[PDB]
Amino acid sequence: MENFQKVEKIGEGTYGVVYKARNKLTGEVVALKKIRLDTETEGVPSTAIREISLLKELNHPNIVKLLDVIHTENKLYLVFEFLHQDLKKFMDASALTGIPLPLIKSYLFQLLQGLAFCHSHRVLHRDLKPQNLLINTEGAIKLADFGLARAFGVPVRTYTHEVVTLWYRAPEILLGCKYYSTAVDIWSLGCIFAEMVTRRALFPGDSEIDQLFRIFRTLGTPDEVVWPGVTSMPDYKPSFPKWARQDFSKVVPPLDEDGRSLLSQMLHYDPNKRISAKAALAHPFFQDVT
Amino acid sequence: PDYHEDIHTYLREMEVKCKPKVGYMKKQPDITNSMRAILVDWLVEVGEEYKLQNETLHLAVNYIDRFLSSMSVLRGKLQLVGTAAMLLASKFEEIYPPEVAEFVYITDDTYTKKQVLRMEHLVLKVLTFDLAAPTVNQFLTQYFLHQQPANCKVESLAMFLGELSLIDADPYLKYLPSVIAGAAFHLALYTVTGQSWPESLIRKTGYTLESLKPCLMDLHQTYLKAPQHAQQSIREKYKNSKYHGVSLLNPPETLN
Ligand SMILES: CC[C@H](CO)Nc1nc(NCc2ccc(O)cc2)c(N=O)c(NC(C)C)n1
Ligand code: NA
Ligand code: NA
Repeated sequence: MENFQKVEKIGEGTYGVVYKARNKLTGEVVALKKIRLDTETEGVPSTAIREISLLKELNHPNIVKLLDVIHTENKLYLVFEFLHQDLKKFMDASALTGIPLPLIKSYLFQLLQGLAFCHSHRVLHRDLKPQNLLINTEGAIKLADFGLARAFGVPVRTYTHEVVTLWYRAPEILLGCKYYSTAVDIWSLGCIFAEMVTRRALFPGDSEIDQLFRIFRTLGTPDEVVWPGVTSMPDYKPSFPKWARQDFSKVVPPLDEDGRSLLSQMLHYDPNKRISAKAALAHPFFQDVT
Repeated sequence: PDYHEDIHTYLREMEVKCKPKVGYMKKQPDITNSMRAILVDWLVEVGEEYKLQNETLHLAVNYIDRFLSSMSVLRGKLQLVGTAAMLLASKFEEIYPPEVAEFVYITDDTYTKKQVLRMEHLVLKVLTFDLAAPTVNQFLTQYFLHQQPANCKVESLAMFLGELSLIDADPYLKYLPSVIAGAAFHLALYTVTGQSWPESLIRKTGYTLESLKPCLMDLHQTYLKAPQHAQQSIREKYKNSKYHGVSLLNPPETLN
């Protein structure tokens, strides 16, 4: 680590600290993810073990590139490529005028390519949100932060329940389904799609119950017809208010028919019928992507 | 469905790459297949004591064989390797991995916490953090989808047979996980229902009964001779009703 100079604190991740840094010999700009091992006394954390192992299996233009892992007796550094901006910050800087529609389509297309690849290599990301999506000056967008990720099986077993940041969390998680899978990632991308178009979070809940009710108010409270088994789910309550589905031209006003159709399929309640990353790429919405 | 085919394709590709060197034990000066078998059988019991998944056990065995493919270990350190491997596999695979102190405890203080953690670092270094390995179990659960409705006895017996293969480096290190799984599933299907390796799986995998035959010949023998094997923890495990007592069922005498 002698050869890296720290330039600035980027932030805190799923664990540890991120720095922008420069290789003092080559000039190469990187992002360093530091993990202090002595302050856990349980060894290398699972978050780190999974991020590293799964990233070495995920080489793709829309997945952030892990360059090296430097493993001291005292510390552990993941060395990644550096990208200059995250999507959350880009949305804030475009908060008035909007992100132009072709760039929103381009970014969604790229995010889906990255995600289809993850799912094709049996990886669930489980923390898709604008803060974890990184953009370079070339117009590329990349999935980042695989610390909450996990390698899944066919078919799936029960996995960790405390997953996905609240605003981006799928209804099958909130309602406590025994099984979840790739669909939870699609839900998150659907929320991100809509957030790019409207310039604000689609479902900004402050609790699990508040989150559910915001989803219900927009999409309609689900019943046995739209989602078989829903009223029997662990955290489903018969007292839940019955709201009617809002017309998608109030939910996402700037979008054409194709856009609205793709969003509705990404936010489909029944995870079995929610569109796949692969099928989403073949949606008519993308026939003119650049 | 979209990506189920792709996952299968991708795992078939990684099982070649995450294979250990077949004859590594010849090149180990102080340790043998017999000591390896003792270690794996002990890991089965650790898995039972901590109610760990079968996938975790299978991943641990992968890690151990890979490590011993490139590193010389004295016999009194072989258990330390196995402990660190089981810890790593637990972190990868489990929702609630046991803590390091519990792992020290099941070695009966043969090692310290410090030793287990330093070995964890060394195993990670030697395997270059490549822990997402295909296992027999990952192929089995896919193969099981091609019997509808699921026969829980077949599934438990197939798992049992796949687990026994972990115990004996000779001959099972020369087969790939997808092949062992295929043999295991045919054998389990045949024992319980009289059915064979289905047409749908010949299409999915590209394996015929005849390509499975050499592994199936070995696995039949291992099954027949299981009650007399020196290692017995797997047989004991699979007596429980959780696994429909399938280790008590009589192996077929011939396969035709
Ligand atoms: C806060 C942690 C996240 C990681 O999801 N932010 C982030 N931002 C990154 N860049 C956007 C950014 C750049 C400069 C800043 O001052 C702030 C954000 C970034 N660069 O690659 C990066 N790299 C990870 C792969 C470790 N991580
Ligand atoms: Na719906
Ligand atoms: Na030897």
